[PDB]
Amino acid sequence: GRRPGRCYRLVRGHPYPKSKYCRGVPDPRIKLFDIGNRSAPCDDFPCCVHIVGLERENISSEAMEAARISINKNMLKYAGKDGFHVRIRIHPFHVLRINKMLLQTGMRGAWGKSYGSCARVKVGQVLISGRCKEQHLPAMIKSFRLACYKFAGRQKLVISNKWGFTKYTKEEYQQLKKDGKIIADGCYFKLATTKGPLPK
RNA sequence: UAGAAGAAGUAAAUAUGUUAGGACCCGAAAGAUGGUGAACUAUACUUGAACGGAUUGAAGCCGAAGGAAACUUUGGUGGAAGAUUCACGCAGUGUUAACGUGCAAAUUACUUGUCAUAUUUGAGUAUAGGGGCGAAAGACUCAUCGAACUAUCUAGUAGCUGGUUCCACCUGAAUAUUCCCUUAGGAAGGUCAAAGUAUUAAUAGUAUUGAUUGGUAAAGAUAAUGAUUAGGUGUCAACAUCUUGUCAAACUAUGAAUAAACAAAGAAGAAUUCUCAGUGUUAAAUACACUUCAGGAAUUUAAAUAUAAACAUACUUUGAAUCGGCCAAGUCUGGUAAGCAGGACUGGCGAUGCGGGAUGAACCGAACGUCGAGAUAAAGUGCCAAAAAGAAACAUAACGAGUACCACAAAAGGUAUUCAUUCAUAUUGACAAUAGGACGGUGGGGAAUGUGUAACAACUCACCUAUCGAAUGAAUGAGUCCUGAAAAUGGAUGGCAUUAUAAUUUCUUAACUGAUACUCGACCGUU
RNA sequence: UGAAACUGUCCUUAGUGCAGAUCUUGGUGGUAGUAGCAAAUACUAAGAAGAGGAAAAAAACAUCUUAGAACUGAAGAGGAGA
RNA sequence: UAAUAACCGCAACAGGUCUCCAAGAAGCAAAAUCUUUAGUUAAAUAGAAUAACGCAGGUAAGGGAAGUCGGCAACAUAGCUC
RNA sequence: AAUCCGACUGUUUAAUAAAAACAUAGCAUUCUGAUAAAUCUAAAAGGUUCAUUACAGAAUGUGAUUUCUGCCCAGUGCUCUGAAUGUCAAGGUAAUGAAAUUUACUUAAGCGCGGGUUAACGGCGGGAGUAUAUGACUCUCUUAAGGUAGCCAAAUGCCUCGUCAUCUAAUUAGUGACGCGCAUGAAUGGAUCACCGUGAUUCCCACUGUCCCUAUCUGCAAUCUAGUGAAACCACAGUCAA
RNA sequence: GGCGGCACAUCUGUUACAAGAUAACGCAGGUGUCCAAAGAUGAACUCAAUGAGGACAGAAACCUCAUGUAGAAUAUAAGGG
RNA sequence: GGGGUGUCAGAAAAGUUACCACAGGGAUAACUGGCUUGUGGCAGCCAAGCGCUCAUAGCGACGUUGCUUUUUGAUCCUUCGAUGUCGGCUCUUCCUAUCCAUUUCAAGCAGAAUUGAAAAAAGGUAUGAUUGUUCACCAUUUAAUAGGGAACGUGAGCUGGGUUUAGACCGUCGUGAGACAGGUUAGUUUUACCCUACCGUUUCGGUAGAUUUUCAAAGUAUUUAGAUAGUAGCACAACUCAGUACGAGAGGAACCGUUGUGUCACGCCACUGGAUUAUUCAAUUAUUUGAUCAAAUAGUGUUGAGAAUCUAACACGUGUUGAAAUAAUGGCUGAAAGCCUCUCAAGCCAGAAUUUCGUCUAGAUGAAUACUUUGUCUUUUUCUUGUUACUUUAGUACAAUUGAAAAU
RNA sequence: AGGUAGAUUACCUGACGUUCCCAUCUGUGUGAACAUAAUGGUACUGAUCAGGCUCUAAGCAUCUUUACUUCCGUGUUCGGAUGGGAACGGGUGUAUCCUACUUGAUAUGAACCUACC
RNA sequence: GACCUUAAAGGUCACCA
Repeated sequence: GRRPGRCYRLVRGHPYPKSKYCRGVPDPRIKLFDIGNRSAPCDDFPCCVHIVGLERENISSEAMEAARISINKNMLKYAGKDGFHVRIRIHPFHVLRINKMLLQTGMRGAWGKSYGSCARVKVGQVLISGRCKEQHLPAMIKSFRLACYKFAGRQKLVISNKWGFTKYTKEEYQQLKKDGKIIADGCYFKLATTKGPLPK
């Protein structure tokens, strides 16, 4: 017994996180947010696509979990386990409230109980991002379009011109990598700064 | 902290406000006091009246038969019973019949019950209102009873409902705050009116310049408190350390916009010079503080952001109504949501008509003495309906489109159509098509794609030549269209109607139409 | 039309202005020549009296007498009392 | 007068109000029904036509409560002798 | 043919309830020796039962007969033939003081203390083991007493249209059983029914316009006419869709 | 309306909108106290925690050094100091 | 200063009324309606899987987007000087989210029986036991025994079973009066004669442009006419097809044709049946005519037969009926796009219980004919039941140039 | 140059090393008395044998930190305003105001009174 | 659901229409 998704779609009220003032919150459905080869070096996957939300709306924890499973099954079948890395970039930090009514009931004197969790997203906010190789980019986009069928509102797919989750475009990263300003970190990069004490 | 400081009060007639009285008029259910009723009904007593026919057959008594006896069997007689029934009457079970402005303020018809001893009934008599009487229903006590009738207190009280009587003119509101046994109501106070003043240190819902205040929006997240996903490095955890992803109304370093409160020359429009006193601080003071920048005299002087303001400004007194509110939103909180509930700021409706939105308390323009002429506003120009012509496109083979608030439509899908972007082949020959080959080891121009033969075989496909001559193929975005698309009386772009529009989007033309608003003119009134 | 009192100005005074109160009292409409004038068996012919049965059937006619036909049915629609 | 007109109910109100006298038939019966003595034929108007819908009284083929809350209403049994 | 209620005859809410309600006989309890009990009255050589005298008077509950009325006196009543030195008034006594005043001691009922009484108001329990299920048996908690004899989805049972039979083709209805019974139960009377009832309920036979499914007959109206002739109601009025 | 609750006198944070004011039976909590010292003053000292040492002694007894912006304590709810 | 008012600017204060009363209230609940749609109902999009293989024959998880007002909620805008509050009975209409009949497409459709979907709302959709029931559950029958709206349709339409006053009983609660979405039983259902609507039925009025006297117009009468409005026929069974098609077998159809039945609608009185105050004919009980005859009375005494008239769900006839165009769908030719394609292109065909003609009923302005008239014309008076012609006093006009290509 | 008293209260702090001390300051010796504690460690008092070892002060560093500038960026947000577009959700255009975090460059103190050198 | 109590379990309320 779960309410229709249209009941809690619009972003209303101040953010209501789970804290010492909000007790009895059910555990969110989604627990894994990074899937695929989470340890792949920054140079293996140059590609990058995003799911960009075009609506200001609440996204429930169930919708994110359904999309996470949908991409996982489709991407494992297509690009294999060690050929993609998808990171979900929205967390269910906002807790919804439900005023259940049992005619022997109070009419309006009651404040709602905890009902679930949702992520208050806005316009132009990246929802899910993933990086892959050239040979898997068409297979990644296909699984990403199917993921958008589980969200509400309107979503747009963007093929970024930058590297795999970094902030430099593809040629800037390649130039900086060859100079030495980029140092691998297993799954990311560290910037070679010219600050701090000199070595011996 | 009242008073005095060269007295102001008093009397009478009005008006207004408070107060008491019937108290602006009409309105309770109630309470008390004194009387009248048992001709209706209730019960009781006295004295009278009224049982006709059937059914059944208790004691008591007699005959016959049997018996030692006790007694029994049988046939009669008798006529008891708060026994069974019919009738004169009476009641009121049913039709929930008739009637229901009736024959009748409780009756009529049939059916039903009952119809003499706890019976029916006449007259007399007794019991009276916090009383009587009750085989008990709060029943009856003159059509009046969970406390009769009648008159006085009494025009009882009402924070509640209804009504409240001539004209013109001028000004013109309220839902905050405090308290109440307060929440349908009052007093203090705010808003408003009328009277009466003061030459008036007594102007500002504004901007600018200058010095500030604050912690909202935003921002941050090994910056403090918390929440949370991973990845490196050092000594599988774990612990440190370096990055990464995402957050906070009851977290914060930083921190706007809008605002709040100052100053921009009133001991009376500045400044300087000279002289200068009383107290006190001070170690003592000529310093310093206050004393009309104590005081007094000379000289100079109207200067010191902008804008507006003399029917300006400051008011004083008396008093009315009012504190049920409602709507809108580039706002917020609870709620799934509401034409829901409650708030911050402002404008409105209430109190408000006029022109437009077909119609509408709030929407848009604009607020109104009586008129004439013109330019206009919102918005419109196929007809209803006053007013337009031209230009280009995406629409339109459909109850598609058509004046915001507003009276609805979503996700998704389409080798439907228009434009644009990206890539590939684009010719010396791409795609579509016609003709041919599409193979040997290998039962291993693709191990040959599919049809196909048990299978090789045959056909056919990718592919390659021949023929044929200008675009072709793929992806993505932005419009429009179609499906998605189902509700109950017959109907709603307002209707008719339009369809290279009379639809939609944008334009061109010193085009046009139109308000009680603007301008000019005349007249009425207020100041 | 009406046939004996009345008006204009200034002050004064007030039982001073009505469309509403289910207002009070009085009068009057539409409804409307409408709904009705239907329990109790029932009247008819000739004549008399009377203004009061006429008439192209105006089909009905109150009282009294006679005749016909009937009802109450003797716990009466009879004869008498409180 | 003593009441379907003299009393009480607003009245010439189908309500109410205490008594006496009491023929024949038939029958168990003062029952229902008819008649004699007495009373009356008028007791809130009639005439025509013979629609619907009614009020009051009835019947009905075949089936027999299937109707309905429910045999409500109506039908059905009915005296006397053995 | 049965079920429920009331034993019966009787009475009752004039004008929506005629009954299972009231009365009743029977049963039971309480007080009173009459100068009393009950009780009217402002008072009274006043009044009623009472012209009476416990087989009587007055106050109550249950409701014929049969069978039977279980346990509880803690709580609230009622009562005692009962205890004094707990608490208790006006008074009375005594002291100080100039006096009012103040202070101390002593006083009745009542309550408290103790007993009786339930046909006085009333009340009458839980939890766990244990012989394919049930649980005679046992343990344990603590009431004044733990609902006894009986009776039951009842005019009393929420769950519930309880479960099993029977009645029917078909049964939320009826009847017979079962009973951890929300919340039955003993003169607040328990169980039982013979006769009786214009009482409530179910089923058979017979009969039928209740019905299949309506037809038709009569009188009085309604219709039209002569005479006569109201009332309720009425802002103005009277075609629809959106 | 009743039952429930006290939003009825009253404090803190938040809703609350960076002056003041400020709603809901909005949210998270609190009061009817406690104290001859827990009032006044003077002086001395520095807290929580961590690391490293020291017989029994260890994860926790007592002692020492170092780091230690309050991460302790301040009667109480929360916020300030 | 203290003793306190906690309702804290501070009275001294227990209940119940179902026997109830008054001033008021939509400032405020119980019913409809209105906004919302949580909940109830229905419908979509993606595709993890099921479906022996196979995501999509048929389903569709994890998610997600809607519609409806047929449940109950949430609010308190209208009604408190009153909108009669459940169900059933009767009757009409409307919606489609369709149960049957008709036409099609799909299947894991061999046949039969089925399942999913489209056009389509013109026609049908039942009888009973229990319950006041809506709902439900059983037993039947049927082609099917679908779901809903109309002030939760419908009380001056009925009923009064339930709910919901006043009597009474039980159980639990309360010391008591009394309470009980606890049970049981008894309980008055008023008025249309007004306006409109609907159904029938009368009265008066009436349509403008022709002048070939073989003409034109008015009055009366008949014969016709048909803008518009309504609409009607459905369904089943039996024979044959045929034990055939199909299928290994088990089983097992359909088209044409023929013949009946049921219902609905319109009629009808011959045959069959029913009512019957022709109080017809006859009989007969009680009373009264002295008896016989002949009657009367008992509001139609009663019984048997009973013509006429009316009527049958009880008798019996007709609605078997024709053309064209269509919807969903299947196709033809054929581009766009050299090929393909039923056409989100032009152009055609077949295809429904569909639509329109044809047919049936009511019907407006009309037309023809017969007779009476008039021949430039009316107004106002006036006779008649009414109409036309007609009568009187006056005024007015007087034969002669208007107005046509069609199609694209 | 040093010391005492300060004002600004990190440009003044913290970590790592470094430089003099000639005066001054500090550290330094002692415990008899004032005074002090468990302890002459602290605080107290008396003193001058030694020392720049610490303190102090001055400077060093691609130093954490802190303080100004630019940039971030006219990007976030915001005051006013439609019969502007959208079914909503939200987001234009016009006249305007305009942050923050981060990053890069720079700085790591200035200044007042008294005495002594 | 609301109030109370115990070491999840009970107990009382859930009414006028």
